[PDB]
Amino acid sequence: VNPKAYPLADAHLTKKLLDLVQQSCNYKQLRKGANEATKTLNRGISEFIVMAADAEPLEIILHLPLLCEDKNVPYVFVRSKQALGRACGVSRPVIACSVTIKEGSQLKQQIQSIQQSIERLLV
Amino acid sequence: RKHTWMEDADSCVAHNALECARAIYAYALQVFPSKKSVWLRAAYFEKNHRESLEALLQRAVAHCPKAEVLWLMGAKSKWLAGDVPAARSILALAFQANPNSEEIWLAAVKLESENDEYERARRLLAKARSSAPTARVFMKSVKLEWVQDNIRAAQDLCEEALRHYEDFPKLWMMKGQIEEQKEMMEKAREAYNQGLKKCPHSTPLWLLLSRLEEKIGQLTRARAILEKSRLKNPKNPGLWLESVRLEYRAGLKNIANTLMAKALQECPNSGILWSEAIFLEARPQRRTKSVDALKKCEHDPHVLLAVAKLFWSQRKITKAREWFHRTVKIDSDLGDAWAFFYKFELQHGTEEQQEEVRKRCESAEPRHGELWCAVSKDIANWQKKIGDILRLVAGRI
Amino acid sequence: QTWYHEGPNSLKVARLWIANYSLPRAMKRLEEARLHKEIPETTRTSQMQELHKSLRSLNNFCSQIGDDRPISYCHFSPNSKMLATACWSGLCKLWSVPDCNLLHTLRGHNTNVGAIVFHPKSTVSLDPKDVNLASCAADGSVKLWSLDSDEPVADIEGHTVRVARVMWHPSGRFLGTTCYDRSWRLWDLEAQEEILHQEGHSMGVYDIAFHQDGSLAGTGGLDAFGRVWDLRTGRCIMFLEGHLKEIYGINFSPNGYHIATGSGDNTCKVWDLRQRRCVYTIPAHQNLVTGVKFEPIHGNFLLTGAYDNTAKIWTHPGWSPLKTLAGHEGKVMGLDISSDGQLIATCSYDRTFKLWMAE
Amino acid sequence: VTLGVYLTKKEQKKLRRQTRREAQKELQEKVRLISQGVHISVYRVRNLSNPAKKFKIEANAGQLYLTGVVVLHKDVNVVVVEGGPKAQKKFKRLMLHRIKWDTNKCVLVWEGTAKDRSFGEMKFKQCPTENMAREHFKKHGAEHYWDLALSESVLESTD
Repeated sequence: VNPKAYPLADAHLTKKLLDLVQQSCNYKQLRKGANEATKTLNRGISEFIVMAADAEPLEIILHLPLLCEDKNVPYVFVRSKQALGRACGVSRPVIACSVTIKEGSQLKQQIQSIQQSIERLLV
Repeated sequence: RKHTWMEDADSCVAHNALECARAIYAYALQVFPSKKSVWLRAAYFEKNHRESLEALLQRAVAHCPKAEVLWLMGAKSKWLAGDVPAARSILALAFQANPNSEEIWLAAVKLESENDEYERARRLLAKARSSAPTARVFMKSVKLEWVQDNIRAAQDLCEEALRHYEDFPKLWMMKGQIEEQKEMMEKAREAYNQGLKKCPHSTPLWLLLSRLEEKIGQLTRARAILEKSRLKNPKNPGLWLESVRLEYRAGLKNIANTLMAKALQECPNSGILWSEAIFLEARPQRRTKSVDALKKCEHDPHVLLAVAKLFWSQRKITKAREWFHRTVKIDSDLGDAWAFFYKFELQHGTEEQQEEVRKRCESAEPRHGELWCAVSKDIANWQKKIGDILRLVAGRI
Repeated sequence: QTWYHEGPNSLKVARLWIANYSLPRAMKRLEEARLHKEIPETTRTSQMQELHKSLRSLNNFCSQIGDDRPISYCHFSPNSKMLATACWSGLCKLWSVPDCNLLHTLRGHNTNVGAIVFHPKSTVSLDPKDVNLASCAADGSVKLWSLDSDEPVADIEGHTVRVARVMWHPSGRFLGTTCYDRSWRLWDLEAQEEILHQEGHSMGVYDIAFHQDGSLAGTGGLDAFGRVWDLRTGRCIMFLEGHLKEIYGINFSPNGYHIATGSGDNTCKVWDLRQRRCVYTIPAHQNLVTGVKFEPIHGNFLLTGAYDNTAKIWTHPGWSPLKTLAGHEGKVMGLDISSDGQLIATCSYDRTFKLWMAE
Repeated sequence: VTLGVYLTKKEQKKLRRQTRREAQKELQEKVRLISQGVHISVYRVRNLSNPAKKFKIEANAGQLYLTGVVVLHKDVNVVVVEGGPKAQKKFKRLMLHRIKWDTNKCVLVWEGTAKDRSFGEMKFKQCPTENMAREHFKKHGAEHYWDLALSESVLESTD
């Protein structure tokens, strides 16, 4: 993968992140695309932002950790963009996405667990 | 039945007239003697709707003993309309009815300090501190001792207030402010550290300690004091705003932006943190930051004042005047918003807008401001009016 | 299945020099332990109570923000001179302790910097024009740097993996570095070449720390097994096991028995060397313990950090929560006590590094 | 290791059409013819003498298939639970928000990860002295958490 994509999750961590992204997009609480993810991170409404290491170029996803330095949000990089695209439900591969917080959503505990598990990978 | 009659009198005073409400209040006062609540309601109805208020105050003093609030309202109505040495004699007669020096002694000291012969006010403050020392009574005595000159008697009174009221951080903050105006500066820092270790959670005392540690150089100790103040609450918005201001005062603008981002991530529902994040951001990037602060923390006076300052900085007075009017209508008790509105009226506009801003500032007294408390706590402008303090706050911007 | 490999003669000469420099150091440490054991229990208990009372009143000091990048490691200079910090950017500034003033920021890196640990005799018996500190980045680089040059030195290109941490030997001629290639390198300062590449773990080593005498050297990484190798002929017999997570911090006590290891399973392992067992499994914090620092030559405490906003200063021995050194806003990455024992610096992920000091 | 394979609604709809078509064809043809790390938490409560709260804590420990112990002493109640991450999160959410204690307050002393479980089942131990509770915790190899809880209680009572 790309060395500039940091931090990188494991296999089960990427599976849990894809399941959380599918549960957020199925409940109309996720934003696909890097532009919508960075806009939700700059707006202060994005709970978590996930990236992908299989992006061409890999520097275009480099705004996703830097926005994590601008809003104090946990960031993570997936292994492939095609699995994140299917996880988002979009046939096109997704190199970036965002799980945003809602007004008392049922998946808030899973989003908090994903944010607690993704913050320990960057060490 | 008396509560229903008082509610019907309040509804009649709010509805159509004031004669029937005064008649119902007189009937409720002449039917049976009540507590101080009915007397305070009758005094408020007499003040909101000269001689009748003085007669009601005399009837409350003659029929309802041990009523300090009604006696203080009657003394204020006698000093405003009737006479100041008559209100002084009324307060001296009320001192023989209530021997407690909680609120009558402070009101008598304020009435003696509003006029001349302040040595009698200092003697009354010393007698109130030696008879029944309290927190606010010792704070007012230390303020009256330090407004004239920084004598050693003021330091002894501050030491006695710190020994008798160590749980109250106001006496420690007053002792630190008195020692900061002396020749040395280590005693003020020691008193501020003792007040921070004895409260243990004192936000303005730790803010004054951080200001003293930053103004005397070696501001890493000031940043450590700000971090200890933010962790001692824990996660205080005022300590985080003070740490962001201390980081923005130096050459580390990116560290101040990171501290503001951490304060927004730890407390998004803060007006002062949103104003600091809107002021520390870029000028073409503030149009989205102000919208995010309005969407996150709506109906806030600090966010509205920051939006008014951003509209005035963008050479748009027609939007800045409406933003200042909305900030004055949302919360008229703010000092920084009123000072910014007065500065915007004095910078761009006719004299009618400045006169309206001065009337709005003189109607409701501003408090708890960032720039208002810097001039309202100093000894040079402690016994000044609201208009001179507003002019000094507007001229220092 | 302990595999053996033939090494060069320079590695054997450096091992013999390390043994000849560590054996009188171990003899002096045993003599100091015997002199401390001859002291009565009342004076030692009074000194321990005074140390606990000094550590309980630990206030924050020397808090200065480095840059916009979060701080990853911090190492205190000898004789209470300064403190070298290493953030996530390419700059490695050195705050003048206790004033925490930025002066002579060492730049030259591109990726996220790892552990910038100075020499144990840099400010004492070494010149500032020569190499005084050694830093590493997220790529393969172990770069030396001075204190008054603002430029790196000739690095060693023998590492091609993510060098997480690096620690210089107390003798000064050697320096260990934990890489991500399932091995740990031991570079030399006199020969200016990599003398040994110890590969005994299943995963890449994270933190490496040598003993106070220079004979033993602790290891640890993502293989969930702690290793304690010898500088004479290898043959690590003190294998630490029990942690189910990745060991992110190792600290060697000045006493020859106790050794504190920090793992990611929210616990700390204080193991003995004369018995080769786990003496204490201390639940320090709830987050992953990354930073861990032993006491100075007095040997009374241990400061273990975590991925939370706090850091636990515990007694040694006893494993009691003596001090909760909170105050940070992010993950506390990197902490080290000074040579005097009156102050202990600690960095965090909030782009600032503070210190706990006596009031 | 395995990754979830999700599709869009349209793709699924196509599958439905095919599925129904296949079903119709078939129909028409039928008519025509805790290991690898366990989360271990330890909480400290001021008073656990209530029978209803203790019964609710025992029911939450038994229904979540989590083992451990609940030791009681003089104003020091150490409740140690051990199991999966979701069971420990549900037990912490029940003991922190659902279990209403109130001077009696319950706080989580520690929450870490161990290799395997120490206790077999949740047994409500009782000891008036701290030495008996320390010996009962050291018999199962959990004396460090009890010592940390006692030190935290002593630091809360002193400060």
